[PDB]
Amino acid sequence: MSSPASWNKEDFPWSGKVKDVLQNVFKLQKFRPLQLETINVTMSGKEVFLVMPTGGGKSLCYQLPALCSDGFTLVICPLISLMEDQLMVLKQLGISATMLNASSPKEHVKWVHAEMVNKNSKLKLIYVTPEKIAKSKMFMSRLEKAYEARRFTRIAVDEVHCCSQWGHDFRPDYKALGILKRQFPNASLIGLTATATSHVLKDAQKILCVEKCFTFTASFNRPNLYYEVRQKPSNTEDFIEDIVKLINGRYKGQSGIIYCFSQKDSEQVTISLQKLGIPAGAYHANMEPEDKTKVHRRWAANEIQVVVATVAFGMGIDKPDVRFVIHHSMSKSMENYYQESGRAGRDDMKADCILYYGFGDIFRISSMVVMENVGQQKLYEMVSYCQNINKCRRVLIAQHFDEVWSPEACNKMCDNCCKEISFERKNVTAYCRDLIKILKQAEDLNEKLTPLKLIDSWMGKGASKLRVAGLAPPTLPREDLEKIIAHFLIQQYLKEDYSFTAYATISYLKVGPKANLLNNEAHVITMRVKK
Ligand SMILES: Nc1ncnc2c1ncn2[C@@H]1O[C@H](COP(=O)(O)OP(=O)(O)O)[C@@H](O)[C@H]1O
Ligand SMILES: [Mg+2]
Ligand SMILES: [Zn+2]
Repeated sequence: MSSPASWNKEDFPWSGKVKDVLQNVFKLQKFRPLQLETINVTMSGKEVFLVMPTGGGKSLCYQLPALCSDGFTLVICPLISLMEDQLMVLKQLGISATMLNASSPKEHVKWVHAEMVNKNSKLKLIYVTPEKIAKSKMFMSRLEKAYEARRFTRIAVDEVHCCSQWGHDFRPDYKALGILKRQFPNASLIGLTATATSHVLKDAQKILCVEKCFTFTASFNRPNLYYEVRQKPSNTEDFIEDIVKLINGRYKGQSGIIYCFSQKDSEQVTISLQKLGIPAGAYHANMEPEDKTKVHRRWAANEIQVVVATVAFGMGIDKPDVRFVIHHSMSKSMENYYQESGRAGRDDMKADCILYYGFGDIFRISSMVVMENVGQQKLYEMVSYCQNINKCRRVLIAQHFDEVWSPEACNKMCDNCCKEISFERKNVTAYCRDLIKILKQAEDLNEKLTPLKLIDSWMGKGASKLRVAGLAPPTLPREDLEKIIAHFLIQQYLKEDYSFTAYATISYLKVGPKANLLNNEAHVITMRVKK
């Protein structure tokens, strides 16, 4: 990645206008890190790639230059919901911008087509789907003339990782985008993404034919964020009571976000918060634009304290003063978790990131990500993070962001650095052999054991048929039995198997690949616990 220090200056020719447009049109007082550098590179007509976390402020880096340049900037965007999110903001600021998608009405397409070639048009930003480049003969016809008229002057590729089929949410239509820079070279190109992997970034640059490219990356470390993991109560009505007690005891009246696994969870959580006296409001990526705005302003007016989020792709939410982010369930991955929790403490004042870990969420999420070849591997990394008690949470998160994360000290800004505990290891070897005897007897009976069934059989309950004759129940509190089973799962003395029913995927436990090690009595399985 390039060094941006040589660009962090306000003595370029356009600096006076950029400063003007920032304060008087966008109503912002200061640039966030790498905003001015990226803007300066684009304004000199050079290619730049900006790696910046979600909610960092990447949009400004192509919106502002559009307003300080002639003609319009073409913004390639993967979803209509993202385009609408942008046009909502641009409308309130007084900026003329529009969008084009496959469904857009005849009257609107003819208007945009005319404005593109109209030398006197106010249109500064045209958002399109990659289908408008790949599969629309006429739009490319209007771009070629707009380039002829010196009006098509910049290209912005939002979520530029999508150009690589290695990067998440890849669109095949993004591979066609290389024609823009190749054939319309005087249009400068800026690529925005939150994903740091150098392989997806260098592949994207080849695809876009922009290999002569400045790459700027932000510090992904957010030192003002406090990371914490809490145990999730089995009873969901019990659970939201604890959430309300936590919000009232720590963040009374402060705005916050709650992330939920599902949309049904999202709205159920919303109404249970409203009944218990927390003004809440649900937000979803595919909501209609006029709904999204009301959630935002009601949030801004503090008519709703908490916004209940839905975590999957296309999130709107960002507010600068979010004091807490609660994850109702763990994320699908560490990379997802960092980004989602990262919406806290924009204002650079202290904010908390609360992750609620539940034994049952291991199998609920695992079953949902069956069709992602690495889904289970990424989820187990999240579980291991939840299970960790002896390491700084910031160290664990940083290991997923090698290139983009500073060694900078945590300074007691995570629960593991603040809690004054010591640890000891305990033997769990005989527990594992008990579980394997139960799982092989179930295998002899042609029976598949869910986690619930296995614990029951282990404790001496459930179907007598699945109980092993001589097994003495472990007589530990059920939460410790759950911690034991999850440890064996992550360590692969047990593994997950799946059943597909008419409406759901159901996870089952089976003997794991490392259980052979217990045939040698020398092998000892241990767990780290709190002393
Ligand atoms: N220099 C700045 N000062 C204050 N707020 C900013 C600045 N730049 C961006 N923002 C705000 O940050 C929020 C998220 O910006 P956005 O461009 O959506 O981030 P990204 O696209 O990187 O996810 C927006 O509400 C925007 O107004
Ligand atoms: Mg964005
Ligand atoms: Zn720490």
